[PDB]
Amino acid sequence: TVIVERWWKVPLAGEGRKPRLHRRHRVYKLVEDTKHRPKENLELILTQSVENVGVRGDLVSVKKSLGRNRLLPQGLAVYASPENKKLFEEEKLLRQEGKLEKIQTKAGEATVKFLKSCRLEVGMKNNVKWELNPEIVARHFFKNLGVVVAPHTLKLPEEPITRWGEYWCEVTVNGLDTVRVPMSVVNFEKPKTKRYKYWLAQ
Amino acid sequence: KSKSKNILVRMVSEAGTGFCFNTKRNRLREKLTLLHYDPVVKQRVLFVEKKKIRSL
Amino acid sequence: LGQIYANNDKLSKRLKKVWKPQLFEREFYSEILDKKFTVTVTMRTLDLIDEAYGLDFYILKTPKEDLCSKFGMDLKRGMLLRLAR
Amino acid sequence: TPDEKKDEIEKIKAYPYMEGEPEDDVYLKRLYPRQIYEVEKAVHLLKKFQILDFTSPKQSVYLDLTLDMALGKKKNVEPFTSVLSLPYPFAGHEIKVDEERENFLQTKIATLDMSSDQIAANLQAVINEVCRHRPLNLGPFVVRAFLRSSTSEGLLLKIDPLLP
RNA sequence: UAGGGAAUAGUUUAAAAAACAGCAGAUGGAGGUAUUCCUCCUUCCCUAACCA
RNA sequence: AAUUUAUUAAUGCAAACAGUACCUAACAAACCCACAGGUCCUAAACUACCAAACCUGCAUUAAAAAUUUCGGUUGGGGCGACCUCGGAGCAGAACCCAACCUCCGAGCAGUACAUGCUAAGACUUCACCAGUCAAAGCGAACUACUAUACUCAAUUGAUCCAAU
RNA sequence: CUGUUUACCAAAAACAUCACCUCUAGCAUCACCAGUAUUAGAGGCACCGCCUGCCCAGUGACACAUGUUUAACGGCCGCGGU
RNA sequence: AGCUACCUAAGAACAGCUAAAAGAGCACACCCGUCUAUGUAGCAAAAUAGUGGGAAGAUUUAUAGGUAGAGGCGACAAACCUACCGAGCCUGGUGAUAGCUGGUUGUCCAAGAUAGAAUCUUAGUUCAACUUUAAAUUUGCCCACAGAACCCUCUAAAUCCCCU
RNA sequence: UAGGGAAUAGUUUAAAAAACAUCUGACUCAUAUUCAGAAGAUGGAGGUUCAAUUCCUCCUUCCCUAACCA
Ligand SMILES: [K+]
Ligand SMILES: [K+]
Ligand SMILES: [K+]
Ligand SMILES: [K+]
Ligand SMILES: [K+]
Ligand SMILES: [K+]
Ligand SMILES: [Mg+2]
Ligand SMILES: [Mg+2]
Ligand SMILES: [Mg+2]
Ligand SMILES: [Mg+2]
Ligand SMILES: [Mg+2]
Ligand SMILES: [Mg+2]
Ligand SMILES: [Mg+2]
Ligand SMILES: [Mg+2]
Ligand SMILES: [Mg+2]
Ligand SMILES: [Mg+2]
Ligand SMILES: [Mg+2]
Ligand SMILES: [Mg+2]
Ligand SMILES: [Mg+2]
Ligand SMILES: [Mg+2]
Ligand SMILES: [Mg+2]
Ligand SMILES: [Mg+2]
Ligand SMILES: [Mg+2]
Ligand SMILES: [Mg+2]
Ligand SMILES: [Mg+2]
Ligand SMILES: [Mg+2]
Ligand SMILES: [Mg+2]
Ligand SMILES: [Mg+2]
Ligand SMILES: [Mg+2]
Ligand SMILES: [Mg+2]
Ligand SMILES: [Mg+2]
Ligand SMILES: [Mg+2]
Ligand SMILES: [Mg+2]
Repeated sequence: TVIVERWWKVPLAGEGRKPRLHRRHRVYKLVEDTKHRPKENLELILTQSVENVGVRGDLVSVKKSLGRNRLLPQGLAVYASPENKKLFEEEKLLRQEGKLEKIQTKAGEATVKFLKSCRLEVGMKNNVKWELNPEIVARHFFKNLGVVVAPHTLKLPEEPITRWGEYWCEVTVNGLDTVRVPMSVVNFEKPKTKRYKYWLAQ
Repeated sequence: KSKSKNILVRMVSEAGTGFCFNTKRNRLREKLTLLHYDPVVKQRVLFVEKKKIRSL
Repeated sequence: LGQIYANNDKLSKRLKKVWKPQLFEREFYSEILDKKFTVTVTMRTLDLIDEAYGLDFYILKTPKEDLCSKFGMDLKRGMLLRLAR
Repeated sequence: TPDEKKDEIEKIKAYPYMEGEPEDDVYLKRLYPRQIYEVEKAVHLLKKFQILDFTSPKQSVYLDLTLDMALGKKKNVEPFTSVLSLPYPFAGHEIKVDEERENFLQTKIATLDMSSDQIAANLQAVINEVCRHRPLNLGPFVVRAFLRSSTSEGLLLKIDPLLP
């Protein structure tokens, strides 16, 4: 919106009277064009689960283009009005204590989707005798797949692994969803050697 | 117009009174320090050149 | 529709100047009317609709002198008639 | 202040960081900022990694320090080598400088078997040692600090308390 | 005029060396704790002025 | 010629508008490991690209135009010359006195740093504006300085406005 | 060359003109055009015949790394002696 | 745009002779308007008489339509756009403005002529000067001595001041 | 009649230097070319400045421009 102001002073009209406008009062100067202002975010309450924005009941501040052109038209979000805030607030109490089941957080769904379609390369050194335990296996998620896994969540095949081979790790994300990832135990190769060996070669 | 010899400078009192007076000096000479009467303190005090006002 | 001084200096020429709003064609949905409308709007209109929490609230809340639209006033009558009946 | 050098200093300051593990038990590293801080915990953790990733009990802790070695004035300070022995010299030690002059200094601190307290003391000595080049309060001299073993990733220490 | 920046042998560069010009040759000048820290002045550049 | 780019066209930015990808140069000197490879002497940190047009706003450059003006003196006008200030003759002796009359100059410089303040009475370029000289007094200097409104002929520019 | 012009003081050597040349444009549903570079438009010059020499420093235009371009605006020399 | 410039739609006219091909020649109708005289409030706000250019073509012409003044149209004559186009006409703004010219209406008496300054000013203004009216109270004019410069060639006629 | 510009060695230029011409030598059988040497100048007059081609002024010679409107 163009905001303008007059160069020339308008004389006071007084109570109950209209200002007397000379032709000189049509000369304007541009105070501000509000399209160039820094953009502010739109506060919405999510109804379904969006891939990156959040999960149902989460107050999300999104770009006005995203909320207006995608979430609100498609029903993915609703306005964070006093009424809508109360409706969703009541639901969050029932989920915590009532019959309504608890649901993954925004990050939890992202990890589950990644954990559904990923394979862990648990590189183990040949020289030293090694036994695979939740703590050691947990370390490899961080290094290889980039997932930060709590040691307790991991459930190993429960058969001691001391030989290169294939097994299965059952990961539980936040205690609700249990994912079984393929496990590929391989001879450990240092980062520099592995990248030069294959990534550079091919 | 092109010719240029002297300059006008502001001499400021060293007494802290803020009293100033303008004097003419040669452009190629060193900054002036003068003993001049300061009305605020009502006696002659040292004045030191601070700024050049214009070219004379 | 107004005038400006060139280079914002009153001692310069006075020129005619028209400032036009940036217009956008957008689709809106009315809950009371259960219909979608393709309306040409401004970014201010979108902001006002967001502050009202929907098109229906904006149409019903906004007085005639602020709507500045015959189409908007017809939507108001439509929504009000459905609520009244 | 060349744009690139100063802009990176602004950018590196921008990198987010957080305190404490997030609520989620299992979370992708990308989804949350850097977390592990305390210098004591960091040394203890680096020992933990050594056990999990089978490697030598004694390893060189190559602390890399992103020390604002520039922006004293709009004129930037220059790289020198203030040499001082640490309280417990590992089995004077030179504070070498970057070749690209991006302000990161690779300076070994201690062997992995060195006790956390001794490594912590070795850390503090370097903090004063590095600021020796520009120990002015005019321009902040330290931004980030990554305590990495030879065969481990760098950990973002909470160096702010130890700076002065 | 305003600030910003700059000044090495006659000339142009380097960290007291080479190259050209004609074995000579230099750290614009002054002051202070030394081309390399700071300050004032000269010359020049840059950028913006030069309205009334 | 001065002023201007509203308008038209181009370009830039903002505005508006979808998403596609996230990064590799070892090497054992010693030792281990049947291999394939590992231990030590670092294996960190770190995201890039990126939405064509139309429309709107702000700039820049063009095009094409718009508004307005084109000083005076002058043995007619034009051309040439001249336009303010001071000294001399014309104007012989209080003042004043012209010509595109006769001659010569000025648009500073130098020394001070009380060229500080204040105040009777006067002069005055024929108006006004501006300009000029000053006792006493205050404060200084001073009992060696033709010391007290500096030498000097002209040596110069109103109001508004701008800088501070 | 036929033609054209100042109706009402100029009919001409002025304009147009066949011809020659320069410039711009790779394309469709209202001119150009229901056309498509042997085309269309913007100009110069003035059939034909012999010709149209030198110059891109300046201005303009074009082009970008220098630069290119006069049938674009235009220009195309002295002084002394034998 | 009933004139005229150019254009659009659909019409019309062009004998005779030569050549038979023609923006070809001679020459009617027809179009134009070279030269001379006449005419000049005329027959005519552009004509008449004779003489001339063209006359199958870029020809002439009837009808309806189109382009409109910051414009149109133009084989550029600054042509033509309703008798007067360097840009039409009408109405309105409008009682435009004019330092310029012209004009300014009964009787009678009285006082009344003039240094200069500034000015895009020298065809005008404003300030001085002069002039007019009313009022105040006190000298005005004419002038005796004495008095007002040296430098420099006219040792000028005079002036200034001034009681009586 | 009015206005602007110019004057440098014998010649033509430069900001007191080059080029030739002139004179001297060498090379050639001799001449030229060439090589090595040498000399020579700030139109005139007046003035400022310690110092004036380089700051001004008048004159001479020459060049260029203008000399119109009814
Ligand atoms: K006369
Ligand atoms: K004719
Ligand atoms: K050219
Ligand atoms: K018509
Ligand atoms: K008259
Ligand atoms: K006048
Ligand atoms: Mg003028
Ligand atoms: Mg005149
Ligand atoms: Mg005359
Ligand atoms: Mg003249
Ligand atoms: Mg007077
Ligand atoms: Mg006194
Ligand atoms: Mg005629
Ligand atoms: Mg005709
Ligand atoms: Mg005729
Ligand atoms: Mg012709
Ligand atoms: Mg020809
Ligand atoms: Mg030619
Ligand atoms: Mg002869
Ligand atoms: Mg017609
Ligand atoms: Mg037709
Ligand atoms: Mg016939
Ligand atoms: Mg014929
Ligand atoms: Mg014929
Ligand atoms: Mg015609
Ligand atoms: Mg003509
Ligand atoms: Mg003409
Ligand atoms: Mg008419
Ligand atoms: Mg009148
Ligand atoms: Mg009388
Ligand atoms: Mg004036
Ligand atoms: Mg007069
Ligand atoms: Mg008397």
